[PDB]
Amino acid sequence: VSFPASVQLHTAVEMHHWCIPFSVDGQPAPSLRWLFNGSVLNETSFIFTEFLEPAANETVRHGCLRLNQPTHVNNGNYTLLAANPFGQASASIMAAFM
Amino acid sequence: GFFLYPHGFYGIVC
Repeated sequence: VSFPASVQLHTAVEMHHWCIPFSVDGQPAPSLRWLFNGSVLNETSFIFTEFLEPAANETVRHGCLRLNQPTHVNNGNYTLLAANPFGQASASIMAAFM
Repeated sequence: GFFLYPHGFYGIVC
């Protein structure tokens, strides 16, 4: 059952580390890309995607853009982009960590 | 792309 890539972003939340929560879906599995203030985001140990383990009877995937120690330079606009052959989606939010 | 997942995550790629 093929279907379009989809995304949802939630308000940034502090859970010891900081997390921009997200869910994605799609079949086939989508390509993901983050933007920060409109620039393609290059993940490092200070800002990386972390997924929850997938549930067995599901294609939906959940996770965080995770920031273990954000600073003022991490404040701004975050966009998540998802694509597969049957659709393409984008979501953005503002995050203030300081 | 992904810092944690150089080979994707269950088919999801960066």
